[PDB]
Amino acid sequence: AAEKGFKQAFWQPLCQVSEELDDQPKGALFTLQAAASKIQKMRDAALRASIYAEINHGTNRAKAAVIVANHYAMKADSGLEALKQTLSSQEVTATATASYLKGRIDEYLNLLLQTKESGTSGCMMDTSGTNTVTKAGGTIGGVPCKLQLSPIQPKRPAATYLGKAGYVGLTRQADAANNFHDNDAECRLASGHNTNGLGKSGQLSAAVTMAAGYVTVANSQTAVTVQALDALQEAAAHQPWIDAWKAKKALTGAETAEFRNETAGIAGKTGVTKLVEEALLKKKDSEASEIQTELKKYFSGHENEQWTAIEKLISEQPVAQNLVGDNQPTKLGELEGNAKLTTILAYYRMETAGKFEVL
Amino acid sequence: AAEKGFKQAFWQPLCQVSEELDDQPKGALFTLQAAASKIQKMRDAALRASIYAEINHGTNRAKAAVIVANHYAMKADSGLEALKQTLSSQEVTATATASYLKGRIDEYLNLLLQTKESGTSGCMMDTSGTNTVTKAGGTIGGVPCKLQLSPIQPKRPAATYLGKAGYVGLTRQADAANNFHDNDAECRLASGHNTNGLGKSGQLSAAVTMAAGYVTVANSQTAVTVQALDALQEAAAHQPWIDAWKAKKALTGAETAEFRNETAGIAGKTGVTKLVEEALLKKKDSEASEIQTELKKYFSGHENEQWTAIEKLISEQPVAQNLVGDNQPTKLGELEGNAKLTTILAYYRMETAGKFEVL
Amino acid sequence: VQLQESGGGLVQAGGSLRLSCAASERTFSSLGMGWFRQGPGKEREFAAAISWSGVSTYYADSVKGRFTISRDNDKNTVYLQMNSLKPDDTAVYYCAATSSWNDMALKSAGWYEYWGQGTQVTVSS
Amino acid sequence: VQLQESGGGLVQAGGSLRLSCAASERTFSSLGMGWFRQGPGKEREFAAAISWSGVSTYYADSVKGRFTISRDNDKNTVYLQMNSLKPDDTAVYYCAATSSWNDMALKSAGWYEYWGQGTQVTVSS
Ligand SMILES: *[C@@H]1O[C@H](CO)[C@@H](O[C@@H]2O[C@H](CO)[C@@H](O[C@@H]3O[C@H](CO)[C@@H](O)[C@H](O)[C@@H]3O)[C@H](O)[C@H]2NC(C)=O)[C@H](O)[C@H]1NC(C)=O
Ligand SMILES: *[C@@H]1O[C@H](CO)[C@@H](O[C@@H]2O[C@H](CO)[C@@H](O[C@@H]3O[C@H](CO)[C@@H](O)[C@H](O)[C@@H]3O)[C@H](O)[C@H]2NC(C)=O)[C@H](O)[C@H]1NC(C)=O
Repeated sequence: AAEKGFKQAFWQPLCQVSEELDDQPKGALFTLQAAASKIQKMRDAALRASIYAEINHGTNRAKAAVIVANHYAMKADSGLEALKQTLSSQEVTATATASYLKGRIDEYLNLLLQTKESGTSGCMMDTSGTNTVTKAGGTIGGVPCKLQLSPIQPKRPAATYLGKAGYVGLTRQADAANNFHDNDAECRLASGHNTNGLGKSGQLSAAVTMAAGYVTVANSQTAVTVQALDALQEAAAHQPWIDAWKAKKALTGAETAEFRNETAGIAGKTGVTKLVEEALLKKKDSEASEIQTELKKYFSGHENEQWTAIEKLISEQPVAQNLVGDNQPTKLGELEGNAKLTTILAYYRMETAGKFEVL
Repeated sequence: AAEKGFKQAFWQPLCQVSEELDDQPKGALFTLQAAASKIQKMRDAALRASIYAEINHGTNRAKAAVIVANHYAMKADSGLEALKQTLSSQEVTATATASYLKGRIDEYLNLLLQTKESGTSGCMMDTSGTNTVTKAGGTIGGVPCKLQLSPIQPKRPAATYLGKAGYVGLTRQADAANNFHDNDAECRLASGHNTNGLGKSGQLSAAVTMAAGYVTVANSQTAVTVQALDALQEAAAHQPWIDAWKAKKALTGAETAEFRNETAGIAGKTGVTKLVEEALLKKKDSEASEIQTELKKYFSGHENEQWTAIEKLISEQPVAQNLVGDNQPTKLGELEGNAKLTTILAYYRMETAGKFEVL
Repeated sequence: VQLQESGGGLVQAGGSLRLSCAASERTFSSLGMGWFRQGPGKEREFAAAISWSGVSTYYADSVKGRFTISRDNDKNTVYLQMNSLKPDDTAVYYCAATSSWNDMALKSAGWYEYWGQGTQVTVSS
Repeated sequence: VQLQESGGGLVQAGGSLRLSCAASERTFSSLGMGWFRQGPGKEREFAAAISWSGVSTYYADSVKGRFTISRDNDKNTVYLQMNSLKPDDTAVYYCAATSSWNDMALKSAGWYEYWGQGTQVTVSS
């Protein structure tokens, strides 16, 4: 009945959204660390190839390694630019909008949770409207519902309750008086009228919206109304709901091209054609025929297989033990870490300098 | 008097915190972009030095340039590692905790704002308790108070209302009945008792806390109490307030050593001693005497001035016009952008390869 | 590395001039050297070039058989002997140096890092 | 680059052996070459080395005047002639190659990238 406490069909879907919004910061940390980590992997590969080229100066393989190093360095550069120009704002914005909406929802749910007269009469009722519910563990009436911002550790967030279409559990409610409101539970937050609701000497002067505009509490003796938010459109009195849905839908993750390895032909890999054109052909434009001919000299072919073959050569190359530690691996493929590989490259670039004086 | 609407002395300090929390996501975007941008500046400098060394193979200056390139590459590597391992979590955590607390506060303030009976009687009163206040522009009773998550553009956040000590405006209130509560305004949210408050047929079964535990609304006919939060300690029923204060206090910004240039002597600059030891001395340990002697050969000295001198040499070096565009600058110091400089380095590394075959 | 040309000036049609370009450092002997010319109102164009080692020389078709490029590493100097000049040879002549040892770099201005300031050659009829 | 030593084995005190180390590629002529020896129970130690160009040679004090290192770039091979052997010379002898052209690299194992598998030399009294 109108102006009574809320049975679980009303608040459980809000609990479900609040718990899923709690994971948006986790996914933001996950994506920012993954972007940085993939950039580091691209740079390690560039550094390994660069070291291979510095050691093996002259050979066709060294020139192949120079093309390989350029490719991965560009990938590392472009991923860092994507992190600055796109991912940072995406992930800050999703963290902010989701956490803001979660605070809006949580404050409302926490108010319902506390506003009760007894074990059987209050604003937050169980499924059957027999008893008021209580929060214990991280659950309310059996429903996960911590009403708090849990510790942030990286994790991909679910899209069970907030996804591409909207808030899938926040559908139109055609009979709030029977499905949302109990028959007997007293709850002055269910109405703006003075007899049973928030009004004191008369009704509130207007309807009141709560949970960032999700629920509308009329100042008459009528049941609440809720927004249908399962089929959202870019737009409101419920703007924080739109903002969080839009921010989450916009996320790409650290999975765009800059962070992904290229496995097709060599001439099409990032940086290759340009480097071949200017460094080897001394031309500015080329047809792929001339590029592939040039690649055959250095890769013995032009497909991904010949690329992998050169990468395997790079991975097996040993470096001087004094450059890594008293016993550490010395093959490039067994070394990782940008700064470590950087200092190794510097040693060999210095040796290359010395050989040039002598020669 | 107890159980009356709240005059502005109560809610204005909450408005001030909410407006400042709104800037925490801005500062998170600011710091993440600044970290990436400074890393790019370190890498541009490394690439410029590397190009200088590839072109000028042989000379003492080229060896100085190799040491300079190693230094900036290490700075770029270490800043990216700091962004992955420290800054990402710091800025996600500050964004999440501040935005969550802001939603908790904003939902409560928005509830007070709407819960009124008339222009003179309601939960949110002006300074004198003459009229209820209204939100227009982004202000309530003259106080900036948007009650919304504003668009996120980079900006350093103020620490006026949330700082190292705590929430400086949220001090102990010794006379809430006269300073927070009006004398006449009706407000069922000011009390848990049934005559004038949230209770319907009897009092609420317990005191109720609102705004993430900031205000305590007793189920008796007494004035509210508020947390004193101006002198905070790492710990609560008001945990979201502690979380946001701790997350903001932990921020370092993109200003730690990895993102700052080093201006003292050369032997102490990142990477220098190690590179000199292994590449030039072929020793594992050295006294600074031997290092400085070696630096004199290549920098004509060992202070920051000789370092700047080599950097100026690098900045003036021209590259081939066909590597940058039909008319673009061709001196290294006038070029910027990691990927662009990367492709230039590759061209010259390829030329170095060719010279080694011939030699 | 700085390049300074000399030996330009006025000359009557059918006369001869020798242009000189001295580089400021012994680095010269690791540089391919070229001469480019920019006529009045026209764009700058290739004239002659000589490989870093002096083994090969290249000439624009308009100057083949009239111009001769040569180098002297001991003097860090490249020369352009220009015989049988005609009014159409009037131009600013630029000396240029490339760090590339690939002879294909020599025929296009865009592969040369180093440039002299250019010297006026004016041939009157 | 792979190194294979040969010529080890048993020898009586006062006898002689010549160790050989052949590299698998003409790269050899850009490598400084060394010999290291690891006695039973002991740590591995420097014996002899020869600069990439063959111009300089270096010897541990315990083998100076008895051992001679030399190289033959045409055969991609470095040699260690070991005269007047004594029981204390018993060890696994490793060939090693360094990409460094700095002679200071030659005296410490940690600057050598390439290593042979080692060959046993056993001197009985
Ligand atoms: C894109 O692809 C490249 C090429 O496969 C990746 O680089 C490669 O990464 C692996 C794994 O990190 C390195 O090899 C394996 O590594 C470990 C430890 O470093 C070792 O224990 C194994 O023996 C093994 O060989 C591999 O050397 C490296 N390849 C090269 C040529 O550098 C790269 O990480 C990929 N990028 C991304 C973002 O995934
Ligand atoms: C740390 O210090 C180095 C060295 O000063 C910085 O690198 C230098 O950055 C400047 C400015 O970005 C480059 O020069 C100036 O740049 C512009 C455009 O690129 C130009 O129009 C001016 O003519 C001018 O010369 C300078 O070349 C560059 N120096 C070197 C040697 O690369 C670096 O950015 C600093 N790092 C950080 C994080 O600030």
